[PDB]
Amino acid sequence: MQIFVKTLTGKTITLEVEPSDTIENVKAKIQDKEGIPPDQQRLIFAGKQLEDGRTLSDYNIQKESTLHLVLRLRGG
Repeated sequence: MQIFVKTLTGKTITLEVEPSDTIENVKAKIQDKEGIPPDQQRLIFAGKQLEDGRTLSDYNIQKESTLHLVLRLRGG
């Protein structure tokens, strides 16, 4: 499937992944592309922090809205 990643700078970039994919994975993707370390960033979805070891599938059932990820920065 696919997911939309909303950066803090106001930029939007789509990500291709599998529902059985882990978070650490989706992270490794965004990292490699934006050079952002999982430490300086926090993943927020539906007001719930993504577990460093869960699958999107768990987050697929709880499809309250559409697939959109908000990137939070520790700085500022």
